[PDB]
This record gives sequence, C-alpha cells and structure tokens, in this order.
Amino acid sequence: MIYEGKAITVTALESGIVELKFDLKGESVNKFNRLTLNELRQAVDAIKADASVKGVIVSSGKDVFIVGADITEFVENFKLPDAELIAGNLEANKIFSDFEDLNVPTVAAINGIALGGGLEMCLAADFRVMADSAKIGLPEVKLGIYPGFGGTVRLPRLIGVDNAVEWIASGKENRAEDALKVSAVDAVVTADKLGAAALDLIKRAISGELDYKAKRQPKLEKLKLNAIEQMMAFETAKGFVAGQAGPNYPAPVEAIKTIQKAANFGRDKALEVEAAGFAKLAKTSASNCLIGLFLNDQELKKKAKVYDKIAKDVKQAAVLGAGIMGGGIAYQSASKGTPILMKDINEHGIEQGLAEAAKLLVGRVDKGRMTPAKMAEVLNGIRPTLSYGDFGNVDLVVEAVVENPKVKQAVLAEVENHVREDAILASNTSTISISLLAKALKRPENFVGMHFFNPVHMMPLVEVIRGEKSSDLAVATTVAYAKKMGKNPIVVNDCPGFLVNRVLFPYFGGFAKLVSAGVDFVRIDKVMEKFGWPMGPAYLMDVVGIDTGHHGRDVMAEGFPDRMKDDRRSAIDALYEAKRLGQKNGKGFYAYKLVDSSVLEVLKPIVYEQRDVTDEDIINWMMIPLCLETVRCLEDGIVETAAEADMGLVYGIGFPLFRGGALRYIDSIGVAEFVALADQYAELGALYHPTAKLREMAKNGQSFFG
Amino acid sequence: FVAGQAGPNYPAPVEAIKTIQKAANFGRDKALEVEAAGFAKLAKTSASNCLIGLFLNDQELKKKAKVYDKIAKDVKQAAVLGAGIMGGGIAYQSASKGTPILMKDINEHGIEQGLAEAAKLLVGRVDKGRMTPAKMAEVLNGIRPTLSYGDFGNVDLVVEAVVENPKVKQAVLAEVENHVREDAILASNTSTISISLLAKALKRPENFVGMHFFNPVHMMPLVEVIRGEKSSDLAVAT
Amino acid sequence: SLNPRDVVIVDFGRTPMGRSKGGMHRNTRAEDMSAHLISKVLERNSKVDPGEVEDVIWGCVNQTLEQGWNIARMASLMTQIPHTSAAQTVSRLCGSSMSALHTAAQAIMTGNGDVFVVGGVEHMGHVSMMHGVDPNPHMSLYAAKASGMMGLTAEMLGKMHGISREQQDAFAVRSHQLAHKATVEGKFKDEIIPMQGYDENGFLKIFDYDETIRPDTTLESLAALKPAFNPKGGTVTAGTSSQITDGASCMIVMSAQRAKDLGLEPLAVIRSMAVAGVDPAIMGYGPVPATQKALKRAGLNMADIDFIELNEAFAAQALPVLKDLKVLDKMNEKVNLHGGAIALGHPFGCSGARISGTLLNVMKQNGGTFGLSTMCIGLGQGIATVFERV
Amino acid sequence: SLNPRDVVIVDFGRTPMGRSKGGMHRNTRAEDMSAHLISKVLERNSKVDPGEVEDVIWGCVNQTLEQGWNIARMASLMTQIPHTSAAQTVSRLCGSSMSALHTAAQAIMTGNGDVFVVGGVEHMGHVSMMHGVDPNPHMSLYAAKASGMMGLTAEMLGKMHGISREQQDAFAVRSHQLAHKATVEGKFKDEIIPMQGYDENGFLKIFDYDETIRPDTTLESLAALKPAFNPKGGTVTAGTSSQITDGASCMIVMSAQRAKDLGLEPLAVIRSMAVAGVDPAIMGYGPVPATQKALKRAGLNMADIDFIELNEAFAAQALPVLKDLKVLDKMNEKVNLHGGAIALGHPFGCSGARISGTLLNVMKQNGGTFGLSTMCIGLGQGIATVFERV
Ligand SMILES: CC(=O)SCCNC(=O)CCNC(=O)[C@H](O)C(C)(C)COP(=O)(O)OP(=O)(O)OC[C@H]1O[C@@H](n2cnc3c(N)ncnc32)[C@H](O)[C@@H]1OP(=O)(O)O
Ligand SMILES: NC(=O)c1ccc[n+]([C@@H]2O[C@H](COP(=O)([O-])OP(=O)(O)OC[C@H]3O[C@@H](n4cnc5c(N)ncnc54)[C@H](O)[C@@H]3O)[C@@H](O)[C@H]2O)c1
Ligand SMILES: CCCCCCCCOCCOCCOCCOCCOCCO
Repeated sequence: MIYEGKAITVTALESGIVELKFDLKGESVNKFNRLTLNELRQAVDAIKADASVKGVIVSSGKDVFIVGADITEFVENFKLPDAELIAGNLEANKIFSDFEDLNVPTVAAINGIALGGGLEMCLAADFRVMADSAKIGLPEVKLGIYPGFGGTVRLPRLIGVDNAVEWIASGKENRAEDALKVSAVDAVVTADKLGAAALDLIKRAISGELDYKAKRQPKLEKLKLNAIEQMMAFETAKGFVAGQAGPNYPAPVEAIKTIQKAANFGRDKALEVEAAGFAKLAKTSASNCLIGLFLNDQELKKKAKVYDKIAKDVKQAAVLGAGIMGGGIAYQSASKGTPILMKDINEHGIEQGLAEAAKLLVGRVDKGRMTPAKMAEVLNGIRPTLSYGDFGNVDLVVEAVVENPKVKQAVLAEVENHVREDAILASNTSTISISLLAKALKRPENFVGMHFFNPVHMMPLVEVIRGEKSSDLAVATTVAYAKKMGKNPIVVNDCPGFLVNRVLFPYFGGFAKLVSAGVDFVRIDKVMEKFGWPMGPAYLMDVVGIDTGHHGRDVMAEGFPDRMKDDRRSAIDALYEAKRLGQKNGKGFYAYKLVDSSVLEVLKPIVYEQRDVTDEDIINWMMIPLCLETVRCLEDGIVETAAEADMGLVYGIGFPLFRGGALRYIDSIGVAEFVALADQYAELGALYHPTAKLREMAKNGQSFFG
Repeated sequence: FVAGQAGPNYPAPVEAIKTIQKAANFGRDKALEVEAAGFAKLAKTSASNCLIGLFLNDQELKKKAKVYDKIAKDVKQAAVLGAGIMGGGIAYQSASKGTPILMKDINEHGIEQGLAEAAKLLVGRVDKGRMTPAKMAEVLNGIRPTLSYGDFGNVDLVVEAVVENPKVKQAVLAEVENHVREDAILASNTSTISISLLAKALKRPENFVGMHFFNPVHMMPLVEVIRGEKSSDLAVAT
Repeated sequence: SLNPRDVVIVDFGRTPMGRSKGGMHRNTRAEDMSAHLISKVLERNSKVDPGEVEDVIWGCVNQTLEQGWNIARMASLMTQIPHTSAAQTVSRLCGSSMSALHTAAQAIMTGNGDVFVVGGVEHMGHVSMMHGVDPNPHMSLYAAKASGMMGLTAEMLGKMHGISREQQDAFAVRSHQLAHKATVEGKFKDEIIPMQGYDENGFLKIFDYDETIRPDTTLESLAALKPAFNPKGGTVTAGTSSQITDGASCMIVMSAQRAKDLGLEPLAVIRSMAVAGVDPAIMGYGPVPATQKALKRAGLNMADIDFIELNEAFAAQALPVLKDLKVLDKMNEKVNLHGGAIALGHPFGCSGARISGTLLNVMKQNGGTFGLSTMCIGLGQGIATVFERV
Repeated sequence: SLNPRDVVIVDFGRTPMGRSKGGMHRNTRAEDMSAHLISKVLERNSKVDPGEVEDVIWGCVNQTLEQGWNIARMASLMTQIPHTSAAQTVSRLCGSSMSALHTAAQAIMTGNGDVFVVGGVEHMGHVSMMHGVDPNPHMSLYAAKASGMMGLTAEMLGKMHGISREQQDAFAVRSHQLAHKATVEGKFKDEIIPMQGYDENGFLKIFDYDETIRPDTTLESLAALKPAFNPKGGTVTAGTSSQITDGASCMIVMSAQRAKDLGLEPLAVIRSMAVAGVDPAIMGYGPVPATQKALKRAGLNMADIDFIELNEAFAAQALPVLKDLKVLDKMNEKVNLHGGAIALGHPFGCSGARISGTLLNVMKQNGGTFGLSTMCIGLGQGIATVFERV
C-alpha cells in the first residue's frame, strides 16, 4: 500500500482516490498522541509525494472517529519557553495545514465521536460527511485550554464567529442535526451509508460538480465580518463570558481574544495567534501551573472511572424535601436521565419544588437553549409524592430536610423502612456529622454523605462524606451518581466542616482580619480577583449571606477551638448586628452590585488599627490560612491524596485553575520557602502557624508532590 | 356545504341561508318579511312532524344537565389506571383542564409511554404557536406518575384503563377501592364489558359507573356515562 | 408652478398611539385598525373618489397572523375602496411606511396611477416582535449576530459618538414634554383620528390622545431605570428607547395634475427620496447617509431645511445622527417639536408615514417651507424624504 | 434608440424548482437560497459593480421565521453586495416578485438609483402557507370568507366560463409535457442556476432541473384524482393546481444609460407596467384587467404580443383568462411554451419574476419582439408586464 503505519494506513482506492484511515492498532480508540501525529506527517507526505492520487477520504476503523488527544505525552512540551512552545504547536499544525493544502479533494467521513483534535482533523478537510448517530465538539475548555490544532482558526471561518465562540467556549458536544444546521458538517446520513456518501461526494468534487477549492477558501482568508461587525460580535461575546467566567479565565475569555485578533488574518497568521495564546494558558513558573490540573485530572478521571464500573445502577432515585435544595437535586437528576421522586410532607412544598424546577427549564427554552420536547421529558422525570408508596424500586435516596440532627435522623430512619435493604441512603447536610446521623439507621453501611452546593445546578462540586461505617459500594454508587448528574465528586471523610467548607472559612478569617486592620474590602477582592478567584471575599460573603457565614463561623469555631475560635467583633458580626444580611437582604458589603459609604459606619467599630498593606501581603493574609488548613486536612486524614485535596477547592470554593491548587500553590513557592513566609505572619494567630509535619518536610526539602 | 351534510330534509340550516340570500339587498322591515315567510314554510312542512318534541326534549336536558350539575361532587383530584394509549389521553385531558391526575401503572415502561404521549401532544401545540411554554409546564406538573396507591388518599374520582379483560378489570377495580375514600367514585373506560358485571367485584357498586372515552381521547368529543344497575345518581352526576 | 406628475400629499391621518401591554388597542386587530383609518381619512376628503385609487401601499413588518397575507388588501377590502383597486404590503422593517410613500410617489411620477392611499400599521400587541423568529446561524458568517439586537447597536453607536446617560435621559424628557405640549395645545387635533378602544376596565370609549405619553417623566425618574441592553455599564434604558406601540398611519397621495383638477389645496409636495445602507452593528447611523443622498437629489443644503423629524429609536442614536447632520445646536428650534417615538411609541410598520405626516403639520403650523423626515432601519439601513410646502 | 431612464433587464437566474414535501430544498433556508442566487447571478455579470446596487427588492409572502424581518436585507447581507446598499421586501401575495420588478423600474425611471437587484423567494416547506393564519371575522362583513380559499375561487370562476374536468386536466398535461421538453432540450440551461441540495437519501449533490415536473402525467392519471376543493361536484384537482414549491428567482435591473456605458447587451426592456383589482371570489380573473391596462399604457393590442406567460394557478383560471384575452386558439403557438406553475411549482413570493424571466428566454430563443407576463393574485388582484426585445 501507499502507507502502512501502526495508527494510520493510507490505502488506495478506485479512480486514483485514496483512503487515509485512522486505526490505532492495539488500542480501543484513536487519539492524537505523539505516534499518531508523527504518522500523520508521514501519511500526508506520502499522499503529497504521490502524484497519481486524485482525492483523499478520511475514515476510522473504530466505533468513534478520533477522540480528544491523550495529553500526558504533550506535557513535557509545554514547560519550555513560549518560543520553543509556539513554534512547537506551529510545527504540529504544519501537518493539518499541509493536508488542507493538498492539491486534491478531501472528505472526512465521521463515523462517531470526533472531539478535540479529532474534529480539528475534520475541519482541515474540504468536505465532511457525518453519521446521524455521531457527535462532535471541542471540550478543550474543560481542561483550561482552547483548541491548539487550528480549532480557533478553521471553525470560526467555517461556521461563523458567534457559532464558533459558542462551540468553543462551552465545549459542548453536538449531534448530527445541530452540526449540520450550523454547517460544521456538509451532509448527514445513516451509519450504513456513510462510506457511500464520502465516496459519492469525492467523485462529485473531482468531476468539478462541487468546487472543493471554493469551499476551502473561507478558512484560508480573513473573516467576512466588518470591522464594526467584529467589535459588536467580539465585545458582546467577551463581556457575556467575562461575567460568567470570572477572573480565572481558562479557555472561554481567551479563545475570543485570539479570534478577535486573528480576525483580519489568514490561516498562517491566525495559527500564530492561536499558538501564542495557547502558550499563555499552558506555560510555567510565574505562578501558572495549569500543569497540576492534569496531574490532578489524569488521576481523578482514572480513580473515578474505577469507581464507575463498581457502583450499582441508579435507575431510580428520590429526594427528601422540595423547595430550594430539593428542587435542584430533582432538577439535576431529571436533566441527566434519572427519574427522581420529590418527597415532602405538605402540598405547599411540592409546589415550591416543581415551580423552581419549571423556572429553570423554561429559562432555557425561553432563549433557545432547550427543546420544548426536552422540557417535557425532564418534567416527567420528576415525580411528586407525599408518601413512600413508590419507594419500592428506588436505588439511591437523598435527604434535604431542615438542618437538625434529630429531625434528619427520624426522616432517614423512616425512609430506610420503605426501600430495598440494598438501597443507598445519603444526606445533603452541611453542618451535621454523617457518622452521627448514621446511628439512627439500622443499615449504616449504605449511609453516606452527598453534599451539594447552592445552587445545585450551578456549582460543580459534590462532596461524598464517607462515614465511619460506610461501605465502599455505598460511596462508589454516590460518586457515580454524581458524575452521571454532570458533577465532579470527591471522596471526603466525615469531619466538622468536611473539606471545602473547613478550608473556605479560614480563608475568610484572613479577610476578617484585613477589614479589622482598616483595609478596604473593595481593594481586597479587586486584588483577589486579580489573583484568579471567581468572586472576591467580600462579594462572596454577600452571595453566601452574612447570616449564613455567621452561623458557619460558630460551627467551625466549636470544631477546632484551638485555632478557629477568634472573638473580637469582626465585619461579619458588624453587618449581622446591623441588619445587613447580604445579597438576599439587599445590603452587605455592597448594595444590590453597588457601593455606598453607609457601610463604612457599620465597619468602624471593627477597625482596631489603620495598618498599611500592599496587594502582595493581602494575598498572603488570605492564601496562607487557606493553604495551611488544606495541609491539616491532608494530615488529619480528611482527604486521602494531595490530588483530591486540591480539586476539592478547584470545583468547590473556586480555586484559580491555572494555579493548580492550595497544595500546588505551596510548591509553586517552595515548601521550605513557604514556611519562612508563614513565620513572618505568625503574629496574626494559629491560622498562620505551619504544622509540625510541614516544618519537618521543610528542612528535608520535601514537597507535597514530587 | 350545508346542502351536502343536511340532505333532502333541510330544517333551519339550508333555509336560513336562502332567507338571508333573498333579504340581502333589503333593509330591516323588508328583511323581516322574508324571515317570517320562510319561518312559516318550515313550521308547516319540515317541522310539522313536531317542533314540540325537539324543544321539550332539549328542555328536559337543560334541566337534567342542571340537576346533575349541582348535586355532583367536585373533582379536585383524579387518577387513571394504566398509562400508554388511553391512559395518556385521560391524563392529558384531565391535566389540560385544571385537574391534577395520577398515572398509575404496574411497570416503569408503562409510565414512560404515558408521559411520552402526553408530552408529544403538549409540544405539538407549542411547536407551532398555540400553547404557551409556561402552560405546558403546568399541564405536565398536573400529571403525576406512580406505581402504587400511596397518594390515592385524596382522589375523588378514579378511572380505569386496564386491558380488556372482565377478570383483570374486576381485580384492579376492587383493588383501588381499598386505597381511596369510601365516598370516592370509580369508573371504568371499558367498551365491550358490562359495567353491571364489573361492579359485582367492588364492595361499593353505588359509586361505580362507566366512563367511556373514544380513541383518541383528545380528539373525540363524546364520553358515554354507562350507568350500572347499582349506580347512584351522585356517581353519574360527578 | 408645479409639473403634472409631481407627487402631492393631500392629507394625513393617524390613530391614537396606545400602549401594547394592555393598552387601548388590546382588543382591536391591525387589519381593522388600518381599514378604519383609511376609511375615515377618505371621508374628510369627499372629492377624491375611492374608485380612482390605483393602489393601496401599506407598510408592515411582522406579517403573520393578523398582519399576514398582504394586509394592504385585507384592510383595503373592508374600506369604501372598490374591489377594482390593488394593494401591496411593503416591508423595510422600520422604514416600511415611508418606503410605501416612495413607491406610490415614483408610480405617480412615471404615469402608473393618479391617486394612491399609502400608510402603515403595526400591532405589536397582538403580533409581538420576538414572535416567530428563527435566527439564521449562517448570518454570523457575514455579520455579527448581536447586530440583530437593535438595543446593542444603540449602545455601540452611542459609545462611538460619546453620549452620556444624562444626555440620553434628558432627550427622553424633551420628547415626553414636547409631546404632551403639542397634545394639550391641540397641535395633534388635525392628524389624530378619534378611534374606539377599551380603557383599563374593559369599558368602551373613544380615545383621541396618545396613552404612550408620560408627562411625569423627569430626569430623576429616568435616572432610576437600569440599563436594558447592557447591565454592566450601559446607558440605553427603556426610558430612552422607543415604546412598543400598536398603531396605524394613513396618507392620501396623488399627482399635482389630478390634484389641481380637484381644486384641493396640497398639504405638501415630495421633492426628493432616498434610502441608504450602513453596517448592521450601528444601524442607528442610517439617517445621515440617507439624508445626505436626499439633500443632493433635492439640490438643498442641510441648512435649507426648516423642520426635522428624526424617528427617535433611542436617545443614543438620535443624538449622534443630529450631531453629524450638524443641527444638534438647532434641536429645540427645529427638531421633533411634537415629541418622538420615545413618548409617541414606535409601531414598526407605521412610524414611517407617521413621522412624515407629523412633519407636515409642524411645517404648516409654523410656516415652514422645506421639511425632512428620516429614520434609522434595522440591520443597517436608512431612509429620508424632503417635503415642500407651497 | 435609447432613452437614458429606460428600464433594462440585464440578466435572469432562478433556482431549480424543488418539491416541498421532502424535496431537494428541505434542508436549505429561504434566506440562503436567495442570497446564493443573488450572489451567483452577479458573478455571471462581472461588469456590474455590486456596490452600485442602490437597492435589493425581494418578494416574499409568509414573512415570519426564516422569511421574516425584511428577508431582502437578510439575504443581501450574505451577498457580495456592500452594506452600503438597501433592501426591502414587497408582498402582494402571488405577484410579489413582479411588483418588485415594477418598484425598481419606477425608481430607475425617476432617477432614484441606477442598478437594482429584484426577485423573490418562497420556501413553502419551512414556512407553509396555512402556517400562522388568523382569519379576521370582520372580513365576512365586506366579503365572503370562502373567497380566501383560492381553490373555491377557481371552482367559481371555472363554472362561470364553463371549463370541463377534461379541459383542465388536458391543460395540466400540456404544462408537464412542455416543461419536460424545455428541460430536456436545454431551454432552461441559461436561466436555472445549479444549486446544492439533498436527494431522498440525505446525500449531498447539485440539482439543475425541476423536481416538480412529472412527465408521466397523462389524462388517464389525472382523471383518477378527486376534487380537491369540492368533493361533491368539483373539477379543480391537485393535478390541475400549481405545486407547493420552494424556490427563488433573481433579476438584475438597471437604466439603459448605465447599461449602454457598461456595453452589456440587454435581455429585454420594460415598456408598460400594470396592476388591477377584481372581486376576491373570482380572483383568478385578475390577469385580464391588469393586462388590458398594460396594453393601453404600452400602446399595443393583444395581437402585437408575440409570447405570453400566464402563471398557471389553476387550469380552471388560466383557461378563462386566455379565452377573454382572446388567445386560446393561439395557445400552443405563444402561451407558456415551457410549462407552467402546475409542473414548475408556484412559489408565492417567487413566481412573479420567475414567469417573467422565463418569458424573456422564450422570446430570445424564438426571435420574439413583444412579450407579456401576467398572473392572478389572491383576494382579487392582477398584475401585468410588457417587455420588449431590442
Ligand atoms: C431603528 C428604529 O426605528 S426602532 C428600534 C427598535 N426598538 C424597539 O422596538 C424598542 C425596544 N424596547 C424594548 O424592547 C423594551 O421596551 C425594553 C426591553 C427596553 C424594556 O422592556 P422590559 O425589559 O420588559 O422592562 P419594562 O418595559 O417592563 O419596564 C417598565 C418600567 O419602566 C418604567 N418607565 C418606562 N418609561 C418610563 C418613563 N418615561 N418615566 C418613568 N418611568 C418609566 C415603568 O414605570 C415601569 O416601572 P414599573 O415596572 O415599576 O411599573
Ligand atoms: N443555604 C443554602 O442554600 C445551603 C447550602 C448548602 C447546603 N444546604 C443544605 O440544604 C438543606 C436545607 O434545605 P432547604 O434549604 O431546602 O431548607 P428549606 O427551609 O428551604 O425547605 C425545607 C423543605 O424540607 C421539607 N421538609 C421538612 N421536614 C421534612 C420531613 N420530615 N419530610 C419531608 N420533607 C420535609 C419542607 O416541607 C420544605 O419543603 C440542609 O441539609 C443544608 O445543609 C443549604
Ligand atoms: C379472557 C379471560 C382471560 C383471563 C386472564 C387472567 C389474568 C389474571 O391475571 C391476574 C392479574 O395479575 C396481576 C399482575 O400483578 C401485577 C403486580 O404489579 C405490582 C407493581 O408493584 C409496583 C411497586 O412499585
């Protein structure tokens, strides 16, 4: 044959047409690893050199076309200089660019999944045929990076700015129907007639019927948008995403900046822009370990998967209590294909739940994001009830009853007598011990903790609080059930405050100290947002609520009095005692986001010193207390590995992604140089006191990772 | 159009139009003469074979429909036995008219069929412009799936849609009768089985009657109220 | 003297501009509203035989439901206008009604008819704007989708020319105040045709004013509103934007020849017509290009125009247009002396002839000679007309 | 000789007429279909700078969803046509596209533009006719509601002139037969612009013919169909009625002056334009009044016209029109020599320019001098245009 590699076999066909096939021999899927990209080069060079070729068809010998790229091999290539990195992806793009420059028609017969680099290969060809049962997209954003193989160059010019920005920024998969309408694909057919379509199409390009040259042009030249049409398009996109992405902007807000700049450029120059910005999101030391993300991700994605083939099926679920949290758990479980029952005691409750679940569904339909037929399915999935008559086939049950140890125990023990004995029970409590609630039940092995965060549909993280008598199967099912609901679960052992919350308040402890030191909270969060945090300390406190934060303070103070039991009134007590209950009340550190000098009056009694501080120190008063507590959560055995200890912060509290995590941030400074930094702030309390184990591994030149 | 669907003995339909067509270019007074003239023709020809009967017959009905009207029990909560084809319709109709209904069945596969069909109809109107997305929400919430009788506590009227089987229907009917108020009304949707026969299984035949719907439930207007030999007026009225 | 084929506007009559959110027209179809208007207007002019109307050119945008299927004929058939006449609906989004005036004008000039009945209608209450919209994804391949959102364009155009929140709110106040003034003083009595409607209590009664007008509109009351198209840093508020209004405007047009024969004194005479295009992103800038083209064809300088009627889409767009037209310092002296779409509402398919009609009343009332009526159009367009009082 | 402001049709290009019930255009938007046509037609004529296009007049009826919001501009923006140009959508039901040609013609004549891009489109597949219709009860107070049903009018006008079921079916056969021939012989190769589509298998391929045409249509196969609008005694069947077709038609128009300068040979020249009205009940009779008015304006007798294009709405209406026009005995010699809407489909907003464009190709091919394109319009209207080959 023309080329017989281990991943790509370029086989010849009729009328000089050649079929470049992707079939990673040995593996189950096709992906652009070092080997694949290498053979592609040899493949293209072969076809290119062969002057007898009259067309090229791209296919796959697997169930999927080409899944994302297995990035573990590309990691060592991102820690080099931005020059030796940009020119690095530049060379990689030379392959696809050349394939796109083949003086012959090229079609991509997409049989199945074509995500990430898989789609980028397709965008390179002239035509693209797709099986109605396939999916395509660019989920790069979930990794903190945007398309690096011409994705930000070809898609925008192929389907249009707005459509590309949406496809890229969101990283959502797209069905044949949608991929065809936006013109990402040129023809959708049944799986059986895929090969015939690609073949019949190529022949129509060769004969001259179809101008394959004219169809390729659009992604070689500038965008068709006006200078004015650009400003509108880009600014709206940027803004829209800027407020929904916050200070820590991975691929969303940057992807648009790259398209806006490479707008008036052709392929070659556009690729350079893509490469440059791509490096800014992947580079090294300057506090930008977007490296640790994958070091944590490639360990959770594997650890979770192992849990996923163990967990029981969650074909039937149910939640105790409607309204706020209940309506969310029901919504999420319904929108992900899991029939859930909304159990409650009064009809007024079910009304609240059904209402909120309906307000969210209509919210998407009243804009175009959700199909009316889909809203129907979701609503049918949610099934109201004031009894336990239908709890006969429920696999996993979640509790959302009012915050009360006694009540929760009665309710939990109650449901345990109306479901199968092999059924899993879980509480959504946040300030009550899971090991305490389990005592009421007669089957603690099936009882665990499933902690969601308000709003249930907004926040990603879901803590799986394992009790002392919780079985592995129990945790496995809960973890899996969380992932199925499009979440990111993390196993955490039972303790006052768990992992996220227990670490989120010490962080706020540093804030409370700043305000008491005459530091303007407005300047504070502006600095914390400049750091990478989604929301600022003061602004976040308003969202959570001053009345809530005040209650949580006592919960953590009682938990670990030795270091989290302050007491000298702070901004928290000030606003609480001043009726400024936060965002829900309409007045907190801000007004509802507005500013007003009236808040200064309330905070005056808290100012104990007009201490001066740089924005650099402000970051320490906050981060140090948060990092150290994480070290304690790892030492006390609240989280098993450092990997889990940081992602719990990345998805929960919203720890800056490109900075890795609390523990990785420590490494970014140096464990030995971190304790030295902490000592200077030791005069602030036990919150800034390094642990014995940290001091021990400080002298040994030991770091949390390697 | 009327000539074809009224046929040879045309009462008011085909004549009314001939009366308007003639008095078209006339004013009130002259038009009145036309109306009167044609009115005499109908009374002494077409309707001579009694206008009295049709009238008094309607009289009996407006009063009958009224007697039933306010002795009848208010149906705030309803339910249907069996989803799928007939169940999904009875649930749809009851939901689209402000009546919370329960879709009871034995297997999860059934509820799916029901919820699906009810959804297909609702989306059908929204996907063209006749129904509000907010309206489809209410209707869908009105329909409440279930595989047990735990929530049949406040149901006032229950409808059966189980497969055509005298034995089966009797078992199902007698079953639900032990999970609802005693003053609740039960009704079968059967078409080839005697209501008086089904009632024998129940222990409260006075509350059992026959509510016959026609496929499709949302298309056909008529609903037969098959009264059994032991059916109370309150049962039929409701 | 005039030439035989010179376009002459005989009369102008509009309906009371009522709110859409439960306004006075909540129970009246657009077809009937138009049919009634055309019928009543033809009455005041008993010397123009309805049978002579060669064609009825009606403007309308969302042509579906009530407004679908050539509403021009649908509304014309319920009028004293014979079945022997013709009718067509012209859509150009905002400038629909005006384009109608142009079509008839050119027809008259070319000897394809002598008497016409132009105008436009838009019942945004029964047929809202967002109703039945299917955004073509492919449009994003040649132009920004955001340009489809009139509001955002107002924001962009505004940023460019630099118009402060106060500058816009102040404009809205001037519009409401002037509208109320003209109303109270009866400067609208001639153009507004009394029409049946229903008050907030479902009661039947005739309205002869514009519900849309809000005299209480103060800088203080407008500075309280929040940005409507851009929460995080916006100036365009519902207060400085045109109102969603149900309404129709009519206008009888004919040649000076057939006019001189009927011995009826003209209301005005069309001298030049112009339409131009701009980028969708800043469509609000449409007036300047369209105006400049009209002035050249009319052989006139912007200074020769005595009165100006610039349809107020947004204070953010009206102001810039007036600045570049070099007449901002002449605003209170000759620009929308009876208020604008901000206080009188903006019925898409209607505003075209309405602003022009009102333009004539201003000239006639203030002894003006040359007048100008222009407006910006969606998706980047503009249109202008230069009338003349003789 | 030439008169500077004389209207000249430079070129004409239409899309392959495809069925609506799952045809070749079931996956293509009306906007794009129009944009592509305009773009491709402009290519064939590289001597007419798209920037000179003063305005793009597009005809469309059911203006909602894909076809709503001034599709003229929406389709013009995705064309090489600059954003500096304008665009308006003219609706007159059936004669929409033709009225568009008239609007531009008049504009050119009056000196309000030099180059125009007229045409029309109607995708009855994505935007069906009965879609979004709200019959105004008030209409029954001035006209029969039944008149709204084009079919019934065909039945009424048919009975009056006495056209037998055989006479109609025979006409349909003539249409299909003559359409197929013109297609096979390549008498459509110049006007039909190849266009991408999808076959019954979802496959992508370019069509250059009309799916609508059915060569197997025989008197036997037609006499098998049942009355479509009157089961109990009807003649108008789906076979003698025009087809529901998705399609677009374009036409570049300009002044003879700017034309002579570009040294491009004209395809035809507009001599007279006319629109007339009739009673809704027999709307199909619209052509005769409109035609007579056009002939008088063109100073020509019906006999002076070499070729005629009568939009075949219904065999029951086309025949009567041809009889009163006194040319029925001349049919096979000069009437719709390439078939009609029965075999080529009748895209509401498109048929106007389509039949006119085809008319020109007939003349050019058969050495004709004077041509006539006319069509009946819903709710009682008519429109005619008399071209000239020079
Ligand atoms: C180019 C051209 O020719 S036209 C361009 C096209 N533009 C348009 O079609 C108009 C665009 N405008 C719109 O779409 C709408 O008016 C919007 C989106 C701006 C606002 O609509 P909404 O978001 O629903 O807000 P809404 O209209 O309900 O706000 C009304 C509130 O403003 C207040 N308000 C409005 N105008 C005024 C005023 N002049 N003075 C004081 N208060 C006012 C009302 O009192 C009311 O307050 P309340 O609710 O407490 O009683
Ligand atoms: N503040 C927040 O938004 C937040 C954040 C994180 C976690 N949570 C968790 O959410 C839970 C609180 O839920 P909520 O916010 O909906 O409280 P809520 O007061 O808003 O609503 C209480 C609901 O529980 C129902 N309920 C009470 N007792 C019941 C019983 N015995 N059986 C069945 N239903 C019963 C009530 O009818 C009502 O619908 C707690 O576990 C809390 O830790 C809340
Ligand atoms: C022509 C006569 C034919 C006679 C047929 C005889 C049929 C008799 O069968 C008896 C009915 O069987 C009932 C089936 O039991 C179903 C139980 O479903 C329980 C569902 O529980 C759900 C709990 O969530």
